[PDB]
Amino acid sequence: AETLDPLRLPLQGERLIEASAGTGKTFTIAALYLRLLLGLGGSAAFPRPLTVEELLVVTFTEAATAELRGRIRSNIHELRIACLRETTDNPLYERLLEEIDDKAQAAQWLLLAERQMDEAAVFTIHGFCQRMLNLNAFESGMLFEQQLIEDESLLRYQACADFWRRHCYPLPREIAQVVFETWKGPQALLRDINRYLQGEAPVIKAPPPDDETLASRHAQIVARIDTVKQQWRDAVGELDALIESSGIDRRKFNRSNQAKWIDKISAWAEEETNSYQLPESLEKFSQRFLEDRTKAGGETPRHPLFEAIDQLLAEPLSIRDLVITRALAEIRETVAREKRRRGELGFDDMLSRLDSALRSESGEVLAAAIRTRFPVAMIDEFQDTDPQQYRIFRRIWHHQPETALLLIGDPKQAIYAFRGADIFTYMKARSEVHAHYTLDTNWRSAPGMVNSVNKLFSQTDDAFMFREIPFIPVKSAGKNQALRFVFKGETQPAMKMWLMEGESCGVGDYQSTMAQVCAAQIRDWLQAGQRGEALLMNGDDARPVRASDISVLVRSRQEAAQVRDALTLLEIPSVYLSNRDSVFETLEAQEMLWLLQAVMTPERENTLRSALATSMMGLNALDIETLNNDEHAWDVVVEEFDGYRQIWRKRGVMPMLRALMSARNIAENLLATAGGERRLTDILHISELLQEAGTQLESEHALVRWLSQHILEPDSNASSQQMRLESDKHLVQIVTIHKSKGLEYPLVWLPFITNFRVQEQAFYHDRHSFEAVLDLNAAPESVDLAEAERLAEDLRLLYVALTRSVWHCSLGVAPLVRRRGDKKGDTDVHQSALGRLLQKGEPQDAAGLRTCIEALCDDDIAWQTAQTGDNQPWQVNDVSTAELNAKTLQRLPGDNWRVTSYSGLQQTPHQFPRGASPGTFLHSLFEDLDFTQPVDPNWVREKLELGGFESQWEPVLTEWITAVLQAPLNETGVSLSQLSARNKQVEMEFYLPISEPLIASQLDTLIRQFDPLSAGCPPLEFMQVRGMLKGFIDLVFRHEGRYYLLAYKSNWLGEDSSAYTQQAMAAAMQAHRYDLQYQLYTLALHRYLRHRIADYDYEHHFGGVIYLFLRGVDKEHPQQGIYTTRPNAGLIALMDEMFAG
DNA sequence: TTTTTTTTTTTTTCTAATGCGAGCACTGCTAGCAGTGCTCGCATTAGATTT
Ligand SMILES: Nc1ncnc2c1ncn2[C@@H]1O[C@H](COP(=O)(O)OP(=O)(O)NP(=O)(O)O)[C@@H](O)[C@H]1O
Ligand SMILES: [Mg+2]
Repeated sequence: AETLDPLRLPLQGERLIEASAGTGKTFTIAALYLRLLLGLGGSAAFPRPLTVEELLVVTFTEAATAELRGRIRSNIHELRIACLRETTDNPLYERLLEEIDDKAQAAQWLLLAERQMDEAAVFTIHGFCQRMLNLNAFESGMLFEQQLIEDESLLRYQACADFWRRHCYPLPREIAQVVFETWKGPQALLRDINRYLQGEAPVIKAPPPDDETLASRHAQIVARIDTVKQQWRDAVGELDALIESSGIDRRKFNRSNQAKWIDKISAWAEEETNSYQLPESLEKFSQRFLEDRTKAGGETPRHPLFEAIDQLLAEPLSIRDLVITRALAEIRETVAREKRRRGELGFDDMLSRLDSALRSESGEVLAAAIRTRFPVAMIDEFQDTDPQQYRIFRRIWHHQPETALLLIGDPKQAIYAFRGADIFTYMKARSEVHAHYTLDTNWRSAPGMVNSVNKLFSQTDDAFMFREIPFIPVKSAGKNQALRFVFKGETQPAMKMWLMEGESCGVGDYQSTMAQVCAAQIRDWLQAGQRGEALLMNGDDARPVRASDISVLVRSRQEAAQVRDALTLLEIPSVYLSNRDSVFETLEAQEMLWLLQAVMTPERENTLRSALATSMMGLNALDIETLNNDEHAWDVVVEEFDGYRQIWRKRGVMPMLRALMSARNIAENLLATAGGERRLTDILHISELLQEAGTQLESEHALVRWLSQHILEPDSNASSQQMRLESDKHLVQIVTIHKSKGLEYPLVWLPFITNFRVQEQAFYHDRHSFEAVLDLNAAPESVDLAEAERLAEDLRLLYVALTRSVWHCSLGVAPLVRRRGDKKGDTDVHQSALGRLLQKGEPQDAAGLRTCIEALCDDDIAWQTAQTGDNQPWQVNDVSTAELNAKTLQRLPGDNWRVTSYSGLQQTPHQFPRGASPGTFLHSLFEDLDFTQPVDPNWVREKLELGGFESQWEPVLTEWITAVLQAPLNETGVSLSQLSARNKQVEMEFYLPISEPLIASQLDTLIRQFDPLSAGCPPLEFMQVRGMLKGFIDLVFRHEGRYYLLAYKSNWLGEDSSAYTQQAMAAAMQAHRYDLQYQLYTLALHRYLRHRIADYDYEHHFGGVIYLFLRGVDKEHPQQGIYTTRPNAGLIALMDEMFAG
């Protein structure tokens, strides 16, 4: 191992950089990034300078990714500024500038990089896999559009239930008994193998044969038990004489007990072998049991039956391993198949699919696709690495030239074993890499904390109990030498262990006492910092200890809740950063549901009363009592809820809840009440979720259905449903040890560091092959091999949790006993991670623990006994509130301007079906119809196929169309067939501006003056409108240099042709107010012609208006169906002037 | 193709480990009996993580 200098580090091949915590592993990423962008280092430099898009960086968490991206951006900016100024105030940038040959070109490259920083290739492992799969779906063999699912619990449980149905159902009742004894159902079966299903499959030690079915194992075990029973049956009488004759202590083996045991074993042997249960007395008659208890130098009773019983009881009889193996294969297969069917994908599935692709035949090509894309890749937090990830990284970047690979990690921090990560693969990689580099100095914390840690981990030799993980002392940097933490004028020791009092302490008592002590100490720190006494000082500078800089690191959820409850008992604000609880699980969700349910149907008194009596409203009991008696108050409430329903129907969801909160003053009363701030935040969050979900759901009742559904089954994994932060003020941050990786905290607490657990399951790694091995049998060898790794993981977790703090870290210590009996004897602290380092891995009593603590204590490490904290709430000095006033609006905004059409302002062929779609189809027919050619039957048949009407109309409709085309027109006698494509314009769209507001009264008067149809009808009624007017003219055509306007109408006036006469057509025009319609159309056409036609005249060039009633068109009567009307020129001129100004 | 009624609640783990109490065989002390060492059985209590 060599000391590391970022400028001199060569970037070629594989390089491993390992160092202790807070030594600047992450900080070196930025320096290496800058070196890569500029291509600095000469011999140690990359052969060619690279771009932002060609550097890969892989981090463990998303937050770390964002942090690193931002910091790289900042560093690029600062280095560019330095290159432009040729001077800088930082030593790293100064050395870089000394190394740079040309500074102008360097600044140019840095500028390009800064501009491309949006495309920085900084991902996590799962994001990198997903992105490489999507960018190379062709080589990998995936689909081009893949979906992402975060939670596979439902698919997994469904596959397990399918396995159960297929296998456990057909079984006979006798094998079914044995299966039912082990697992009650698929729910319990999934619980055992849930961990093994996730990630790579575990090698099973001593797997059953492939052809062995359940019935074969059952028959084998039944045969063994039958043999033992028969051997007992044959020797049921000789054993008494054998035991009596031979010499064995009868104090250990009483004659009455012997007779009882013989009777029980005989009764069991005569019993039919229905189940695998064996009596306990067989343990007494084992050869080893007899050999253990016998006279010194005396005859020992020995019989072949005893040897048979000893061989039988040596290993448990069960079908567990076979069923577990079959399920572990079949459920995984089924899940993969279903996910392939739906075209979905998951994180573990992403990694496994990329690995499979690289391992397949085409993967070689895929390898180049990833290798050419990312020449250099830097993996951070490499200690947490799965075998899949290392296989991928090796396959891609092992031996190819012109491609570097930088592995940065600390094995002492490998704490994600539970998540599939492995330390043994890290050590494999460490063996496979030749070069090693190290960081010497700690830049994170005060020199006190560094010395404390160095002293605590130097107690024993090979503290981390792995030969490949040697511990060495680290040295603090010169910048932090001044750091101190002063409490009440006295400098506190860097690390303080709070020892609990007593000999034997239970787990629950330990948790309660330490939670209380931590709460009391945090309260004292806050009280002393509020008066400016307690200060975190860097030399002369200082600052008080806010409730934010204090962090409490916990291992489990229940632990964090135990901390938070006691911490809130002292009225101290705190928040738990690892909280995955869902909002809908709170009571506010239920209250909001009751409120919506009452608003929906205020008629029902029960639902309304239930919604009123919620804590959210804040009514008392006397309020509800008086309100259940007075009818007027109840009626007023019903009325306001009915109005809320109207608001809810019209404006949506959030407006209704907002009006309710305003009228009932819910927000003010909640903020006034103690604790109501969290309540109001949850209410607002639920309101936002309800609005988001009500946008998509069109029905109002569907939203209540959706809310009840979500309340019934809250999804904790959902990100949107995560509970928001209570307040933006200072909060004590409770964070788990795993989530605290790579972070930093001024003051740190570890209330329950001593607490541990013993691993019962047998899952370990072979010391030779370094492969994950699951032993479905409970052989104690496997259990010991697993417990050793558990202890190593606990030691690494302890190291991680200790290296977080900067100024001060406290931690609880107690003589924790995990065994009920022999509490007076040795404690179980030695098994705990911290205890093993305090007692040098030697079991001791409480006095021994206290003496070891006292011996360990020095200037940096001080111990104090833990006592019950004083129950006094933290007092916070309130602050006066200044005068507050909201602004008001002097000028109201105007909605006068708008764009409207005629519809907004207004607001056998005879037996043919009618409607909106039939009318649109009839119009679309003429839209693309050629008038100069006869109708084609195939075209009409195709249009009837499109519309879906009966083909029976096809012979008739064609004829009807010709009746339209050949029908004559106004006295000029124009036939629609006579119109060439040059003299026609179909569906012309027009825009007509209306500058002054259009008043219905000021127009209706003129229209009545110049048109009798308006005089017959009542006055026009519509609101003032200023803006534009849109419209679509059906047809415009010119004949004999005279223009016309044609409008199609398919309204079914009547059943007979008499309803299509002149008077009836005029009546229909007056009824549907087509008068104003054609008047506006004429104004539009007049303006368009005046614009386009040079030397235009209304009387000369205009020809009138023609309404064509399709169904009215009949060959028998020329007048029926067509209507012709010419607006007065004076009306047109006055209307134009009105609309113009 | 016509129509009437009615309002309330119920459940909750399991395994394991020990402490004591009762019974008994052995055995040493002054043939029986008290101590002792032991052992089985019933009741009581503790604990069950982490992206
Ligand atoms: N060369 C340096 N000069 C100045 N400060 C540094 C230097 N290297 C690291 N630091 C500071 O040291 C602190 C922690 O460094 P960091 O890069 O997080 O190391 P680390 O290996 O990531 N710690 P961890 O993530 O827990 O393993 C930060 O405040 C950095 O600014
Ligand atoms: Mg880091």
